[PDB]
Amino acid sequence: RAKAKTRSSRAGLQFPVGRVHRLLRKGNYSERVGAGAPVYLAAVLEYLTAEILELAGNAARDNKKTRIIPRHLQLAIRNDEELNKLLGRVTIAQGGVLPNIQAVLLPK
Amino acid sequence: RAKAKTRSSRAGLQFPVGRVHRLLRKGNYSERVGAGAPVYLAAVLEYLTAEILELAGNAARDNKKTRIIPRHLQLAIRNDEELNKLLGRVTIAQGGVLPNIQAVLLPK
Amino acid sequence: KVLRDNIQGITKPAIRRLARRGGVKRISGLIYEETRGVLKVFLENVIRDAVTYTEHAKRKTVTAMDVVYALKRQGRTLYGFGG
Amino acid sequence: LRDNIQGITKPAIRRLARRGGVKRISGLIYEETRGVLKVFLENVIRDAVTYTEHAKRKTVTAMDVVYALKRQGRTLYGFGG
Amino acid sequence: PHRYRPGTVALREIRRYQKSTELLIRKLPFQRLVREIAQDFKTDLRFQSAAIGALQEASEAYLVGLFEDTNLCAIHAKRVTIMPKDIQLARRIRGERA
Amino acid sequence: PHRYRPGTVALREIRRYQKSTELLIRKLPFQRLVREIAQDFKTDLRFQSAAIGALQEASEAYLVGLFEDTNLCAIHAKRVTIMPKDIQLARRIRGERA
Amino acid sequence: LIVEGKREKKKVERLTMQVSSLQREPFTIAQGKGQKLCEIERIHFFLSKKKTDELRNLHKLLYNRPGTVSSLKKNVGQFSGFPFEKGSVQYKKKEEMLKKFRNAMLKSICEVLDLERSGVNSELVKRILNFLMHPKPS
Amino acid sequence: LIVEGKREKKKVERLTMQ
Amino acid sequence: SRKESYSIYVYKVLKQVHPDTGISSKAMGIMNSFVNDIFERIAGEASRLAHYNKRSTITSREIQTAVRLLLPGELAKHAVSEGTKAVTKYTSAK
Amino acid sequence: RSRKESYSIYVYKVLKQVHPDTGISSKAMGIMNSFVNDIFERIAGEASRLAHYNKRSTITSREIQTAVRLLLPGELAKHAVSEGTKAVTKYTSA
DNA sequence: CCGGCACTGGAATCGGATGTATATATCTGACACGTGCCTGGAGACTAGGGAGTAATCCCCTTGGCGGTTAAAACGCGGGGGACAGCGCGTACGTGCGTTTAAGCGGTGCTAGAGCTGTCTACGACCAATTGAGCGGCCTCGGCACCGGGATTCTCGATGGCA
DNA sequence: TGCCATCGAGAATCCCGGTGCCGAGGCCGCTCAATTGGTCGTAGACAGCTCTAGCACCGCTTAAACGCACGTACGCGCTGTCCCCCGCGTTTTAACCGCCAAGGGGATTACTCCCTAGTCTCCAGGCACGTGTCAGATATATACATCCGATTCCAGTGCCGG
Repeated sequence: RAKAKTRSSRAGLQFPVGRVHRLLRKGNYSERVGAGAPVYLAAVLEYLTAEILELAGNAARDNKKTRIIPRHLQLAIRNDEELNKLLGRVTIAQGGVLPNIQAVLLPK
Repeated sequence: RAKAKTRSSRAGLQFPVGRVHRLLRKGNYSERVGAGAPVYLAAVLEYLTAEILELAGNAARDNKKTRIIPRHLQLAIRNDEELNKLLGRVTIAQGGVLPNIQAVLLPK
Repeated sequence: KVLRDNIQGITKPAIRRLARRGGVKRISGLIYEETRGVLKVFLENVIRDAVTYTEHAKRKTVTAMDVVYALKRQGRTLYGFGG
Repeated sequence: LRDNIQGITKPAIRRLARRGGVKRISGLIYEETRGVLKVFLENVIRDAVTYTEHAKRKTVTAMDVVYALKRQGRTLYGFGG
Repeated sequence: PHRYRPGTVALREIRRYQKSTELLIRKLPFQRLVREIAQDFKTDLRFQSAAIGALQEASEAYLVGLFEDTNLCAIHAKRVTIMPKDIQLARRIRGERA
Repeated sequence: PHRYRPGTVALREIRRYQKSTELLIRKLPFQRLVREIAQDFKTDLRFQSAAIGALQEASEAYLVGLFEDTNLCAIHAKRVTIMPKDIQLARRIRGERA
Repeated sequence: LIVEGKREKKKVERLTMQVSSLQREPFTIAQGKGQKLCEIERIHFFLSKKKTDELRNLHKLLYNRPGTVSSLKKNVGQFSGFPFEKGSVQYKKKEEMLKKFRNAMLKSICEVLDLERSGVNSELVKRILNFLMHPKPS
Repeated sequence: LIVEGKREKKKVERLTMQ
Repeated sequence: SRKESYSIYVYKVLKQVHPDTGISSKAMGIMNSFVNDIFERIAGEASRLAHYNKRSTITSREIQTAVRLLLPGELAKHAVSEGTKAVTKYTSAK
Repeated sequence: RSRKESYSIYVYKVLKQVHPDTGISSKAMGIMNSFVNDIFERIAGEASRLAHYNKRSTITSREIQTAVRLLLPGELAKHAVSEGTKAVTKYTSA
């Protein structure tokens, strides 16, 4: 037998192709699942995760911090237009709100 | 071989139990379907249909007509609280709106 | 053949009739342009989704089921066109 | 347990309004806020108890709350699932 | 030398159009608008008649609902005339705009 | 005796509470309220601590969003004070009330 | 189907309501072709001795605005006549406002302006209106 | 789980602005 | 080339509630849309319920719980009554 | 006493790729796990509906691509489609 | 200091114009029924595993108890904002005459949707390995306090100059 | 007579050095889930045909859209008043925290046996086609219900004399 090589390394990915395949096969989505559907899905999920993590890390750096906390994720999501569209009806625990005071309320 | 009788007649129903069972088995909802699930579902569907039809027939009679049109269904649904909640995000084609004018706009 | 400037085909009397069905008595003169913009955005969203549905099926014709699926996907269920 | 809606005090509602950006508050706002919160909690707790009863359990878990909120279009992150 | 005062014909029009169910937009202009919007996503597209009918029905329902919300926002501010700011407020609270 | 004008401290609190992330309602009264509401649906119920934590986070998020909408409705009517009418209008347009 | 480069990052636009606007001074000049009622010593003396209600009625006649009690004496003293001529739409609109005043109030306005308190309503109107075009030291 | 008679139909209340 | 719908059953129900009343074709199309919509709602809720509890079968218990989750109060009570009565009759006089 | 599965190690690998000197706490990791599960369910459900509409038994990468185009906003959808296409091409060539 | 006596303004009382509901007469096309047939549901079996039930164990939820201590409740001034009234000016509503294109009936022409048949590559399934990820444990540094200055920021009290 | 810029007082809000701890980040062993290799049957891709329906052009009538004018009522600004909400100091009140204890119930195996999937017949419920007649749409003729301008008509001012 030749030595194993996971499908993730074959596709050049970090997310697991085999686990995504198993979830698709046991999720009651269809009768059959093609070979390339898990690869596509894993690549898309990895891309979205990297997009959020970049902004969250920048937000943490702006506050002179080393580790990301839920507040940094909330700031990153709510300051980005498309991420705000995708996660419009989502609540993040311990995230807080964006600072915003209406102009009519500030002292004259 | 004895003479066939539909499951609907056994359940005392008008809606088709066999067709509901077939739709349940081919919709990718679960792996197996129990014997009493289609009977229960057909009974619920029949009850809801009868409720709406009973209201719409009263609306049609109040408009002095012997046939039901989409306007009668819209009036029945929008004048009933439970139905209005159930079908809150639904549009009925050629149904119109409920007559309602605010009091401030009316003449003194 | 290319189409252009059809948004003006939604005339001011039509917008007035639509506002009358909504119970409005007085309308300022700047409403018609704003209404035209709102309608254009709504139609762009729905038509984009419906054409995606049409292209997946490998068809050249948009059907009523495509529009029904697009509207249901956007949270606006319509009864009376086959779904 | 009786009359526990008064435990939501006026200073707590004022803090919640300040996080929302409100500068001035009328005196009749606190009873209205209490009623709104009561209705919201009744809906969510009813759905969560239905989920608990289907599983033949006697304890409400955080997963039941998450499922109820997702049912009401109020998805919440950071509590499992 | 016979004239109605402002608001009388408007109230008549409200009662007339809150009782009927027909479409209030001309079909040919709406079809032209739909085809022009669609020609950006894909070229040489055909449409069924029922597809344009469904689009028009949905569009009219959407606009009528928005106008009712706009009227509520205008009456809240002690007016009887609707303005673009009322539309923007209604669309922001509905969640269709940040 | 030093004193601040009405509005200075309110703006200070807005800035202070729009920067933190902690919960603003006390835990014990909220827990008692949750158990009291649940008593109607079923008797002798038990709760995990994480379930009450999830309920509290959801409740505070919901109320803060509603207060934001209410403040918009109040400013639309040329006021700075929020009233129950603003809450009613916001809930009506959101769709939580016919 | 493969894009190049990063992704364009747009910013969220939040709805804000108009804060509206305020101006410190309502009128830039409002100065007429005559002497100020404060420089005419005798009118300044009568203006110093008259009640707040005569001054309210005179400020309503001059500036069409209710005057604040402190400003009221300053605002009437700084009046230098009207900038419009006999027969203007403004002249007719002041003449009607004078015809609509009670005879006792016209007699009080004549006494503020050193005008004679004698004669018919229409003459008190004419004498005040000529004086409010060209306030002359008597 | 079985019950008697018809259901209690209710009226929808609409927000009105003073 | 044969297309199925719910028209005949809706007509039977109408003839039961209103013996001397008819219906138009457009109203019947709206009724078919309503029936399909409610069917998908209940079936999807029951499918998620079965998945949450690690079950392979959808039974009448799942249907009852989904009906209680989706319908408003009195509607849900009377629907539960009708479904229970139908199942009892079916299992009763087999 | 039975093993639980999550995405923590893969999320940590992606973070080490984008920010080599940044860490993450447990609460933020739980939020990221919830996000991954949410997006997976959304895309899988849309692909299931797409296959049902066109009367097909299998879900392929065409269904995943169409679902991604239907769910994501514009630039995100374009770059996700590019990423998926690149991954599938690399997998097939190898 | 009258005082009639014209004058005027309002109020309530018509009364024409117009819009709209109501009472018959036709008329047509859509609905409700009847018929044939075909395929999808019923009936009768068999086989295998999904779930119900019975124990069993240990975590975790519910009470109970003191002790600080910060948050909450309660008066108390006082100032700023909500609300009502008034005036002006312009921008929408109503109505009329002139333009325009929507809707309708008709006729072709062809693109493509839908169906049928034919293969074949691809996904399900099974069996034997093996290393990737998970649970458990240890360790040290990022972050939370804690304090000492330090730099701005309201608010009113004052001084100097004209 | 003020005014104004005066502050500077005092309060809040950063900025930086020092200490401690518990939570995140590496190791380690194991087992189970993913990987490899090989069959097999069917789902889907491709290649024709058949018509249906979607597009395109053409007159024609007529209702709707479009400018245009005028006047009224509504939006918006300004002023004044008062009462309600904010800021602050003092006294209660109970939330929070750190322990201790006991039992309920959730969470995991083991057995078994009903309950559902999978095959063949087979026959009758439901769908497609075809037709007649009656419910509703249309057309007039007529009476009733509002709208709004007008006229009349109670009492209370300006003219002019007195």
